[PDB]
Amino acid sequence: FGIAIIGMAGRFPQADTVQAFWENLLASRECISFYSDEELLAMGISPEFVQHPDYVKAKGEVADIDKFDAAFFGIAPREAELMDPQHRVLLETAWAAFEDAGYVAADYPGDVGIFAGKSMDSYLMLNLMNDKDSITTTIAYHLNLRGPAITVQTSSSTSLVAVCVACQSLLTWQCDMAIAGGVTLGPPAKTGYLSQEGGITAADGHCRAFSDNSSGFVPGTGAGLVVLKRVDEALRDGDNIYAVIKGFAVNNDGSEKISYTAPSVDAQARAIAQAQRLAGLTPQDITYVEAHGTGTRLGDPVEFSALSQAFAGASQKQYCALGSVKTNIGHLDTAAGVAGLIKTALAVQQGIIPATLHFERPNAQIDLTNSPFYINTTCQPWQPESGIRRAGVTSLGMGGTNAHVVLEQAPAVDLQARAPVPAYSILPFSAKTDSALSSGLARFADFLQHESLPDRRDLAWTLSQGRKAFAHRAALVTRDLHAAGTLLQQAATAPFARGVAQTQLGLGLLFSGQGSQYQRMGHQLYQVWPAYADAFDRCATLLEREYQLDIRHELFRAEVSLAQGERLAQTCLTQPLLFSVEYALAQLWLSWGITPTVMIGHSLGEWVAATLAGVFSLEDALRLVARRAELMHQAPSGAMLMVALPEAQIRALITAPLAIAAVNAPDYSVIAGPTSEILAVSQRLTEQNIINKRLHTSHAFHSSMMQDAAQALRQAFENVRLNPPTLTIISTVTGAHVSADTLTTPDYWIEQMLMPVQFSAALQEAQATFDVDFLEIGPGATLTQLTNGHALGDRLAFSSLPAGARSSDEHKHILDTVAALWVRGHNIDLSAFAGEQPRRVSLPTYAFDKIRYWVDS
Amino acid sequence: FGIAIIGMAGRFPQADTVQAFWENLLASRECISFYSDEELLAMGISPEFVQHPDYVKAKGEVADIDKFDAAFFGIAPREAELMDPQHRVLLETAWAAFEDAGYVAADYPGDVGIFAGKSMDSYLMLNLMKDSITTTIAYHLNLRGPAITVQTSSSTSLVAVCVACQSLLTWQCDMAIAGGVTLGPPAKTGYLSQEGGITAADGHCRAFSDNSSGFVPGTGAGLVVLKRVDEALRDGDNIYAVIKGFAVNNDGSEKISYTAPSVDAQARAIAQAQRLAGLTPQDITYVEAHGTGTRLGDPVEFSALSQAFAGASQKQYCALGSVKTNIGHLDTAAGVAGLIKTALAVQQGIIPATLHFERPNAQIDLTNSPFYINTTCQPWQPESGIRRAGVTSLGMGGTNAHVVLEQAPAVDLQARAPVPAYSILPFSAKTDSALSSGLARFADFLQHESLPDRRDLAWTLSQGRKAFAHRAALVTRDLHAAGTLLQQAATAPFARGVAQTQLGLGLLFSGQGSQYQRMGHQLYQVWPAYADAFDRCATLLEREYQLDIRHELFRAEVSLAQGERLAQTCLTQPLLFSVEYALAQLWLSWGITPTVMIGHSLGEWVAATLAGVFSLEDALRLVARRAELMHQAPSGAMLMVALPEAQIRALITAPLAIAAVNAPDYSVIAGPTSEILAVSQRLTEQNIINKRLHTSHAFHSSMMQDAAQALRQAFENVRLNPPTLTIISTVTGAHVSADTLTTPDYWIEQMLMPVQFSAALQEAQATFDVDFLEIGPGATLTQLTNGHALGDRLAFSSLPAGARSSDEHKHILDTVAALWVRGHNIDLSAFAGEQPRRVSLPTYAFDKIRYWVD
Repeated sequence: FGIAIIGMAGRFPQADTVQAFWENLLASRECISFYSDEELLAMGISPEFVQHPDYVKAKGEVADIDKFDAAFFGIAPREAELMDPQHRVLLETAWAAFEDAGYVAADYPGDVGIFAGKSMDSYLMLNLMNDKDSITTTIAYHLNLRGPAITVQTSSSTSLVAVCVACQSLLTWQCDMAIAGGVTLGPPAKTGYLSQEGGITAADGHCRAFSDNSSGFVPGTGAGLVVLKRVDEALRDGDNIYAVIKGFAVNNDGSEKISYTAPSVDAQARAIAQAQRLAGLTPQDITYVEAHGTGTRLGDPVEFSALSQAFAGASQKQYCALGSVKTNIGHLDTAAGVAGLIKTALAVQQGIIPATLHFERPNAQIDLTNSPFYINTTCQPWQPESGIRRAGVTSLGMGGTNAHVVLEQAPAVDLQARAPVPAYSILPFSAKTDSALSSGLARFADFLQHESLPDRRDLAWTLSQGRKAFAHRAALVTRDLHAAGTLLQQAATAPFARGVAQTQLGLGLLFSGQGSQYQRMGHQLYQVWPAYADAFDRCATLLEREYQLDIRHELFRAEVSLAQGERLAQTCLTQPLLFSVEYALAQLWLSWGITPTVMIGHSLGEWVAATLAGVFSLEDALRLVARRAELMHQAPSGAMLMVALPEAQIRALITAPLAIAAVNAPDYSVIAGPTSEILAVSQRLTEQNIINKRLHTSHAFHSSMMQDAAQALRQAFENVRLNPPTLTIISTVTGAHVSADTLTTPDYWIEQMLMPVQFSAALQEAQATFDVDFLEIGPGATLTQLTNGHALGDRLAFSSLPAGARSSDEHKHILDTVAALWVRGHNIDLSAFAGEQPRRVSLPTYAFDKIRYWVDS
Repeated sequence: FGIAIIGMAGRFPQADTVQAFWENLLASRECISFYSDEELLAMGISPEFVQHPDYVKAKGEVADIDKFDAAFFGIAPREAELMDPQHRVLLETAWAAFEDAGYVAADYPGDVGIFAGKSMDSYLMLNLMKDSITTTIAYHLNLRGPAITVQTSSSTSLVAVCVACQSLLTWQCDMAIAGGVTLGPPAKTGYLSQEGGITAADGHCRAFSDNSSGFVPGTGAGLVVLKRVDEALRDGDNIYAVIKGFAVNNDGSEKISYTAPSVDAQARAIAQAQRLAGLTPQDITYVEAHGTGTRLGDPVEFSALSQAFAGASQKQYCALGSVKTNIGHLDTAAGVAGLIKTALAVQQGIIPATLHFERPNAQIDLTNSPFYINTTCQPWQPESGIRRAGVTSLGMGGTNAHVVLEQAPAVDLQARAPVPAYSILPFSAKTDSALSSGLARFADFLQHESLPDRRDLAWTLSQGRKAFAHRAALVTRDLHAAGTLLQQAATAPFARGVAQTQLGLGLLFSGQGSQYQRMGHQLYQVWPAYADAFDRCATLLEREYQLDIRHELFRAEVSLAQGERLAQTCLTQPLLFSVEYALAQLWLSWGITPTVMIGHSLGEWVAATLAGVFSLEDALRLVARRAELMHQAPSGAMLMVALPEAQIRALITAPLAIAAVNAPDYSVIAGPTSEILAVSQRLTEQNIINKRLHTSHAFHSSMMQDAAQALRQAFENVRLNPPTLTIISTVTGAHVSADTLTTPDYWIEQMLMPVQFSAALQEAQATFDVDFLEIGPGATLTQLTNGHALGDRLAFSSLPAGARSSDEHKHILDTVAALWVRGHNIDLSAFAGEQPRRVSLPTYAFDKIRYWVD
């Protein structure tokens, strides 16, 4: 077993992330901010501390301690000014550490604990010129953590002891996931420290751990939290395990030392040997040790003496690296043990040991050459003779508390055996405000313009399953994560889905009809989606069993040619193949988490909207669509005509009592009848000078000449059993709603082949009684263009399938529609779109708003 | 299994110990102190706050928060004055809790953790008008396990117990101590109850009642000492209760606001604790609710209790109580106060009353629920045999701790072999004030009844108390007699005195004419080391002699005939050699290191035999041969003349000779009967004190050459050896060398030359300055020895002076007691009984030194 480190965050000196931290440690950067004398004559400090010989002007400062996004957590901007900036920075650090874990901990299945610590609440100093809250319960309140919210308060091992207490809670099953760390923060964010002679703080301004030039430490400020989980749960959940805490030990010195402010060799050696015994390991197996590494005159050889005593059982020489983050960022007081554990878990995961700064020679009392240790001066790759990068993190408090954590490597997860990544992926990005979404999209732009960048099934699944969906949201469908970075860099000029999400307790489903049918209709969605394949197989199995005409052969495997693209044009396989395609798209969207409030049809989409309402079943609908298709194939040939005029004007200028074929919009109408009475008469529109397009049709649907087509099948309707509707259809051949007897009567479908469709009158009615978006189900963008030409106020229509000639873009168009619908606010289950066996990765976290929440000094 | 609560301590309102708090709960006393205007103004609360009308003069008060025994902990007066009083009170409480556990935490086998909490530092406002608490305690108590300052809000103490149980169950420590503390500068303060506050406007926590108006803010300290239950049964600790299960969680945001509580979270904690406890809600017959008595808190706590207890089909089987009715809201110690009450209730079998409860709350319906609230203190006999309980503590930030708290498993009380007839009761303190008041506390303790087993009180006072400088010890056989003895400690007749180091101890092996019948008979049957040494001596003497040593002492009847029949010379020298060898092998079995070791005419043989010059077997082959030859020498006498030896030289003739120069006022003259009778008749008209020595053979006289002549035929080339231990010989009067003790004619000239015991004592006194311990059946070499120039040094007898022959077990234990009091390294754990167990006794009585910055 062991406790996996599945997520980490923190603000550090000259860093804001545990990746800017790691980029500073791989750069061997000194993150100590050296101030000028002129700077501190702005920040309320006395004019005598400046121009003093005992005063150093250095600290490791975190960046923005006054800034807080209170509106993210619901904190009013008057409770926020009465918060410790440690509370605020650890709120944002805990949200970031859970996002780095790939989780929202408010709705994690199991039980989630916070175990953190805090330095001196020196914000209370000016809050006075009387009390305050507990940090760990502010985190557990504002993030809905329902496990133990225990503040631990040892001195400078607070964060590693917090991690150890968290690991005990995980291993006694007090919680199922835990977040542990600490924070050192304070109003004098720009200050020196008066390094006194014989004092424990460095007069150099530089923490030189284990060096002969060691003057002390330099005080750093910082936050940091690690998200912890047991290793079998973290392995079965596919988490990003940085390192596995295999063993831990806390003890105290306890007056077996000279004074109270003394360190004890035997106590620290007890901690190191106890942690390595619980880790199931030996001192031979540890190849990096993050020491507490304070740089002090007196505690530097005590820690090395304890390390040598604990590692004395291994008779190998200089095999284990020894480091200290305090050379880079400074003594992080309380947060020192989580800065070291964050660095060491990063080093165990990555496999590179960063440099330990300011080292040329050992201490006088510390010999490295006969010891098992060396100190890296430059960044160093970490490949051990063992094969496993076991490590050790030591933190030591001023009152004698000694924590030691052993970090073995994460186990080998076997991902080349995984099934391949799907061809496209929605990348969903959501934020509580628009500024946070712009900055978060910038963060992933910077993240995705790196050469090291995750899987598209590992990403997108962390972006959906591991972030909470907020209102201001955006999405991208991509097949390449580099192009995703290129699109995100373009600064709100790119054509991805974007906009604030409303509730949308409803989506309308415009089941289209005969119009834009094509060659590879639904072939891409057949292979990738099992729901689409199972529904279209449900259609095709019945159709192959009953009728001689072949389905899954015309659409899929037959060649791309006019000889097949006009073999699909004839009515006997235009109707049932389009029914099967619209039915299978419908079952696909219903498997994606779509509730059709209103379903309308267009001369065939009623037949399939009917069987999503289940007024008569799928097999009976396939029979009564195929008989319907065949029985109008031997009807005499007719033509239609797109007369773009209002239907009152068309019926006021009608040549003879034929029937209108379609009433689609008040700039759009279809007239049909006998073929000669359509074309030979359509030359009077040339005298009108109004364009009259054609529908490329060899038959006259919805005209007054296919009465006999329905007269034969009038008997065929009355032997099958019909049902009342379940979902709210509105009928397009009445222009109004659907009652119980509206669909059940078989003569309604008989007159449905004769009467014009009032698609406009079923569209203004639909937007009146349902302020909804209109996802079009069908072969192309037929009904979507007419619906977006309609008078929809702040409402759009979307198409499931591309416009026919782009028949290879099905898997991109339907996923782009899913992206625009999810952005719009619909309840699309975006976890269906990710991959086969997905894993969580470390992505950029929420880009909180820097809002000044400071009182006065 | 679970985590045993093996000891506890605390200062509570109107209590200074856990026992003074349990008496308050069994007496159903409201421990809230109500002030006046003059008292609260004299403390210094500003008159605007007191002439506020909505201001309540009530508080639970610990008494002595300015008083610290710094010098017990090695703390300077300034370093103590700059401590938080919560640090100071919780140090004394931690020392007291380990004492109540029966341990010194510095000297425990495994490693020991502190997990405690603390309120806000209100004394830092006195400091301004760091030093974390667990590491301060871990320093001054030498704790070498995790020192973690657990800090939730009002759940702290119980959460700290939960974290301690985590550390114990995962084997991070072997025994832990956990609890917390609220107290601070405004010892006398009121709290300004407002409109709809969480604080009671009348000054009483009437928890779970109609008349509820909040809590009253108390102050207190408390720590329980925790240990895994298999170890705690193994080590004989007294277990109050076992912690079978525990649970901490938080509300989350699943409530109206941050100050709101939540039924679902507290029910989750209660059911999780009872699930990890391996129990069901039917088994839990007491519940210590959090019970603050506030308007939004009682119905939520009861709704959570009902929801977690909802699986039980019985009605009003479980008692429900809070301690805040008695003591108030202790705000950080709340939770260890309830756990202390509940662990006491679980161990004793008595549920204390909940105060001020007449009618249930309007939102609380007791009658259909599983809970009744006790108005009077009742016993606790569940329908099962075993008393399970539950302790709930709730923080102000959402944290909910619940602890399920089972009865300790029953030991077999009659199965132990019985208590030894006498016990040493060792008391020790760093100060004479602390030892005086700690003797007073055991006087009031032993003036109870149903007292602990005296083996167990002795065992806890020896192993379980640190041996300090100012000491006292009592050898008793009734604990009530011991309490009446300790009540008169000014006129005290027991061992008492400040202990110097006493690296050295002298061993005055006794003479020959100072024995009594049935000597060693107590120690033979009580002690195994005496029986082993005496049995090897006696099996040698019965292996080749007509005598039988075990018959003449332990079997044959007490009579005046045998009272001199063991006192002939033939069966007195080996008899006394065996008694003194067994007595010395008993004393060295008790941690005695002999530094010097000097004979008196026969004890020099056993001085050599303990040194290593002789094997025991070869020495006792020939001690009785020397006895045979002295009894074969015909006749003699000894008269004691109380005159210096140079003045003895005036009136001593050629045949009679000096035998023993024991003191400058004590001289023994040996010779024929009729001649010393004439010399005594010459001493008749001198009016000088003179008696006979009741023996018929004149040793170290002129009749001993024929008796010493056969010993030269003896010694049979025995495997002799130069000495190990420093013998100062009584024939030379000074130290003895490697060859000057081991020549076979040295014992011949020891049989003849006068004993220079007053010179051997004075040389030992000069060169070593040690307390002396007589080994032998009387005090004859004791008043001689401390009638000398002993500079603050005493001699001690290991056996009583003859007529007190039944008092051997009392006398030798009183000598052990006086030796331990003076400072000698007696181990007092060979004197406790067979299978001794730790018990709860009064703890250290820290003297009240007032340290205060303001």
